[PDB]
Amino acid sequence: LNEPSTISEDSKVSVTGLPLNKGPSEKIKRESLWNDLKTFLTENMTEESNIRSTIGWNEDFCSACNQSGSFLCCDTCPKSFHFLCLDPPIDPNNLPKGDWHCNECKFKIFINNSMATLKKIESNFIKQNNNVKIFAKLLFNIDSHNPKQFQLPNYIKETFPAVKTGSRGQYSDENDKSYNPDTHIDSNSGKFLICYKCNQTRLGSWSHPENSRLIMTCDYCQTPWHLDCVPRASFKNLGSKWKCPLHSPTKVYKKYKVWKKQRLINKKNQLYYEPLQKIGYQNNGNIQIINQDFKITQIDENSIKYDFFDKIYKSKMVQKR
Amino acid sequence: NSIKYDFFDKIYKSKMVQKR
Amino acid sequence: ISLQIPIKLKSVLVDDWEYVTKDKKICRLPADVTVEMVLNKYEHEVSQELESPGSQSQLSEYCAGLKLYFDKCLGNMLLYRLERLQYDELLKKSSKDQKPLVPIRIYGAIHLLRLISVLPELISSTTMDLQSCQLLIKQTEDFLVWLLMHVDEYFNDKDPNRSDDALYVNTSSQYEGVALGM
Amino acid sequence: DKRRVAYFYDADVGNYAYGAGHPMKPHRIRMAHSLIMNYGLYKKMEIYRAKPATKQEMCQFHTDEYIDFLSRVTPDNLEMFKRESVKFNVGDDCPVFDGLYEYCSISGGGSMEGAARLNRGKCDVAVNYAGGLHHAKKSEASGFCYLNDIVLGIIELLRYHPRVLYIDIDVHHGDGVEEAFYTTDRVMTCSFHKYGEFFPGTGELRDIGVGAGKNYAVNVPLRDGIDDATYRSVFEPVIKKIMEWYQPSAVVLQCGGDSLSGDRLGCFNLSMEGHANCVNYVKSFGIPMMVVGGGGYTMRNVARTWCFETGLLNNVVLDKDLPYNEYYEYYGPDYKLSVRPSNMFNVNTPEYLDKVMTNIFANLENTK
Amino acid sequence: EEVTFFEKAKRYIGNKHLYTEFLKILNLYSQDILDLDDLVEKVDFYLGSNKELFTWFKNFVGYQEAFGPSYKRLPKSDTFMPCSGRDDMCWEVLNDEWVGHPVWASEDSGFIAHRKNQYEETLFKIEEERHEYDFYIESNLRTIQCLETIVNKIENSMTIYKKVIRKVYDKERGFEIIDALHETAPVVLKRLKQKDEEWRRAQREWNKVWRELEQKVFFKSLDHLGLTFKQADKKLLTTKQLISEISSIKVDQTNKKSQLDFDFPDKNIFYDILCLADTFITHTTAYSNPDKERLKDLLKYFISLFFSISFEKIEESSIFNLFANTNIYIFFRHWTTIYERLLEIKQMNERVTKEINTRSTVTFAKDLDLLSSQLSEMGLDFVGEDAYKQVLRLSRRLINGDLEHQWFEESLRQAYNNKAFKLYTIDKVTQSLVKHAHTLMTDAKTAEIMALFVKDRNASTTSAKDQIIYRLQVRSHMSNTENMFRIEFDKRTLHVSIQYIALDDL
DNA sequence: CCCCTTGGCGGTTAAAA
DNA sequence: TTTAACCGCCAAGGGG
Ligand SMILES: [Zn+2]
Ligand SMILES: [Zn+2]
Ligand SMILES: [Zn+2]
Ligand SMILES: [Zn+2]
Ligand SMILES: [Zn+2]
Repeated sequence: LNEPSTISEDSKVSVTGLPLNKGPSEKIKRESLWNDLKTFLTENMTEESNIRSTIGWNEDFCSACNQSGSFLCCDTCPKSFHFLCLDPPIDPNNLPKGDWHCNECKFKIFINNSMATLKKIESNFIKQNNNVKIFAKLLFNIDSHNPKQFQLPNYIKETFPAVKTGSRGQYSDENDKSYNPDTHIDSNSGKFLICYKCNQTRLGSWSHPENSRLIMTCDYCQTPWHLDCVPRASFKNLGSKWKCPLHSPTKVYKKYKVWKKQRLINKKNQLYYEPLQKIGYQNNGNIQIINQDFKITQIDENSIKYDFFDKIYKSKMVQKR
Repeated sequence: NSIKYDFFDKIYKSKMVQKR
Repeated sequence: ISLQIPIKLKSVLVDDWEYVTKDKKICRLPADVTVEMVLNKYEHEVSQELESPGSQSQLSEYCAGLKLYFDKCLGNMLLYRLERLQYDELLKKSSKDQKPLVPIRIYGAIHLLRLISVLPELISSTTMDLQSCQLLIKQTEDFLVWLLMHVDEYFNDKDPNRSDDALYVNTSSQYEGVALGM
Repeated sequence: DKRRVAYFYDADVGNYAYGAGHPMKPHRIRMAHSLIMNYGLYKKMEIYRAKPATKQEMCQFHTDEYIDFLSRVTPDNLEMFKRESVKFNVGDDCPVFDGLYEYCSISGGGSMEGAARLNRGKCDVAVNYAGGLHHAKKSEASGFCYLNDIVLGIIELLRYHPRVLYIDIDVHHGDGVEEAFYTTDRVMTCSFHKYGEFFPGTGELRDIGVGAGKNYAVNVPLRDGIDDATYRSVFEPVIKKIMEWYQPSAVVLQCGGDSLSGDRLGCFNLSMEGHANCVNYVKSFGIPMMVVGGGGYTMRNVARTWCFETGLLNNVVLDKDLPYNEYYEYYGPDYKLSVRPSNMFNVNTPEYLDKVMTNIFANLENTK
Repeated sequence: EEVTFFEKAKRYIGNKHLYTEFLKILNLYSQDILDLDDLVEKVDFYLGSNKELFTWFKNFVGYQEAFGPSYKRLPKSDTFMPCSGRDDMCWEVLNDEWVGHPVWASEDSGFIAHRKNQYEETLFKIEEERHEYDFYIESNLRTIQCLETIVNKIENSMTIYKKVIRKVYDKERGFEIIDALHETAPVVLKRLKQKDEEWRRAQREWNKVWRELEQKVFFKSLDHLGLTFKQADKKLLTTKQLISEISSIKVDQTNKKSQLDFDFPDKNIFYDILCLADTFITHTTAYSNPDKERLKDLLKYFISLFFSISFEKIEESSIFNLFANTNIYIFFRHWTTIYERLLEIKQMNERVTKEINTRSTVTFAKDLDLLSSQLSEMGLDFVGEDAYKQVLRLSRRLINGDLEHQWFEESLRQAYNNKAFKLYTIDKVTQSLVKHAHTLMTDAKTAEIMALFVKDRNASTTSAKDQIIYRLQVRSHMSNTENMFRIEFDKRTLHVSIQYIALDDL
């Protein structure tokens, strides 16, 4: 056997920058200098153990979702589509292996004789006028459009001034979000952050930093909290916005049965209303302390106190009689 | 705050009567 | 053209958007009240109360056209990106039996409700007249009022964690990965 | 105690490298082996080589599709695999290298064989540092892990024992092993981890378990830079109450080097003796144990710590001088057997730990 | 009583926006919506800070499955996944319904890692290069062993050899040569031996380089606070921070006389600080020739008067109060800081010295080949020479400027094991102490206040008017805006108490 | 040998976007 | 709109 001499392209590169066969790299020399037997007894003292009980077994975005990823591009029309963002959804494993044209290109080749197109639609219409014809135009035309991801029509969203579209199109609402002694200082009043739970700031000292405590300052009502006062391990920086235990649930499971609080609507469309009984008036949790379905009651605060008391009385009358 | 006082006095007398 | 969707249905649509896109949930299919069933119930309940003949045949024509349009446009403009993989699963499951796909018997009451939100944006790019579009808008408005009538049974609040029959089901890491990554 | 200690080591678990700058190298295991062989510990332990696992045993917990994918996936045929890569999370974070299936099979076989030896009664201490991939969950690679050999270990131990206790002291929460037994009341998991915006993301305090396994899962969240005098003080009472009240038959302990001081990814400030105190206290109960080795990405520290642990298991305290292993140059300026803590500030106040103990003990008061 | 709970809650919460939420929660309960347990929890988080009103609420109302926040639940459809080996018990104990998938528990945002200094990065790079060399060499060694066992047989564990042969024959001819071997063994064996020899030579040279690099960086890597220190001390050892601390303690105590407290157990530390201060004063070219002696006498008089230690031994080397302005308070705080740091250093000194003098060395190869001979050639390795006194001597050296900060810090780190990082600013803190003494001297009002303090202190037998007339005179010397500090000390037990009477004298 | 000379670093702020 | 010039403040060392 006479194989080719050697591998002349032997040493290419390594992690050290050098080809692993050259060594010190003198520049690094000057940068990084100043000026009971062995293991070989493992081959014999290893016994193969097999006693297991189971031993015997063009564009960079998709033309439908406007996002990057796997692309099945076209040639007749410079567009790009995801394999899933396509009607019908086609599997990347079994590629068509051929000329793939979008629906618009298919129509423009097969149908679009610039004048005769009317005839075509006409024909469809006259085979659908006797049958359902209100939808005839849409039924004919939606065979000429490309598939799209479904987004709300830009006016359902605006009915609520507490929602917004994220980067790619996601949902986003009002909850999306060594020794530091300055965190206990407001910087606008010169006062400390008196925590609700403990009524102290616990600044500690620079000489004794092991007596200070981390503080939170909730992101909704701006009240300060210790990380230890409400059991919690760390700050909230990346995820949602922290909310202290001094807020209403806005979601209740009573044994099941669910209750939810309504959403925020633009003040022009908000129908505020006030009752007249002032003692017993069954409202939802949509109240305000001082299309006609989202009426928020103005609850007349002194009523709430009353709304409490007899209920407890009733809760007593259940178990006392 | 007097209506609450009178109503609760009456209701407590009624409850005592019902629990004599 | 102006369309007056009631506030409860707008809230339901916003909730659907939030559930699908934020919480990664998808619909539980086949729904126990599908598009075909709700449309048939609407037609049967309204026709027995209206006596005029023309307004009774036009209602049936509108319902049939709505069914056909839903079928023809669901796989085009009614699904988010996350829900297209479940659509593919359904399509291939049907494709094993040489059967066709009938979304009106699978989807229900929440993809039809989201179907009538782009009608202003669908009619606009057409060549229809004016007094015909007005009739379509009026019919959609009566249908929306009827849907708002029976809203305490088509959209009930049940959690996927606590109920298996709830309107939405949680997804897995693999399904979400293939959907939003492939 | 004077336990009969087995020890599993395959001479090929060190020849399987991840990517270039990838922080996970199993070379450390082989390094640890030298620290165990030059210290003369081979005269006190029965070294074995577990037979590599097969697909029919991995599929006990994992799925057929995932295992079939692992056994065929290769850097060479990677561009023909485009669906299973994104589906199974076998992309960049958990890279595909040349010896993936062999490494996973060795890791699984070691744990299963140690569990079997515990079952029959040959040894009452099993040590397999190759296994301990406590992250993979039945369908997906997650955090450098591909096969949850630990869960195979508890399955094999369950085939004999009524109850098993799985203690995890890796800095990352044991999501994979807590998920597989979230519902059952046989296996009780107890994980000490760092909770914040850290990699596992799970392990909240109120994760007591769902369904039939309610109150049978304990999570201890800890902050940055905990040290020996604090980690011991939080470790001992909880394990004391668990073993007094839950009363396991066997016990698995995950000894990860990620909690060591100066680790590439961790944020704790445990010394070698602080880590070894946990193993001392676990062995102080007498029940059979299967110690494994999970994370740890500074080899000069994890090798020393694992050697000290295996020495302590054999009831000996090793010399603080190195016996001139093959990999001498790795072991720092003084060439001792010790991990030195840093002066980083401990953010774990006693009040937070006291509240954590109150919650955990209140949860456990109903587990006779 | 029960008809006044709402007023009590209104005065307790003390806020209107939070009282709105409290009323909303009460209404939520009142409409049958909220249960009794969550109401109790919310009133525990609102009024639970009190042990009296909350208990009244509890007994008046007659109070007397739970999922976690990190696990979803899949439908039964995603239960049927084929496991070709799952036994009945495996189906019994395992779980396929609830899944966590951290990305869901991370709110799809991401994870925050830990911060690592550049020295740790250098160590990581060195470790990576070491690993690459060792991994390639060991793979080649194992394949060489297998090839030797093959060739000695033919003279008359599935991917290692293929991978290593591919690496050696990287010209893409390896695929053919592997199968040619399967059907040429000696030549590839000898080529592997040659490659191993060159790799080991390169590894020896790189071991030299890595040892040299690591010996100067390892100890720096373990210094987390020490590297940021001497920069944070600059902006954290001012007067405003000390006033902020004392005012915060006062504020915390005002919701329930001795706000601060210090204890001075040791004595010779005063002499150590005096020696450092006199050394700095002698060296510094920033004052006048008599000013140096004036500062020395001021420090000696203040020490020997406040603590009454000795008026003469300082040159051989009934509770008293003290009212002060900001200058005297900051001077005293600087003194307390220096004393605290030196006391912390001296407390562990016996164990530190015992550890240093017993530092044995390894003799297998350490003393044979490679040693760290950088801190020993300059005598900065604490060989004998009790550590506290050596630290004081090196502090005097660095104050005198004949020792760059690098080697002082390195010696301190290697001697005290990063437990003495707070001595990196001994020179600057002594300079600040001297400057504060000078400013205390060159201020007329401050001089008068110290004159009054001297009179009161040396009196040692005062009248019932002691506090009041003294305070009135000092306040007359003071303005109507600056704060007031009552610093007291009792000779019985060496305990100094600080009270923050900012404007309470009026 | 001793001084530029380098090397970094922090609060202000004005200048390019 | 913010972020890098820009002047003060410090300390190591290359070389003329
Ligand atoms: Zn797409
Ligand atoms: Zn096209
Ligand atoms: Zn607090
Ligand atoms: Zn709040
Ligand atoms: Zn880990």
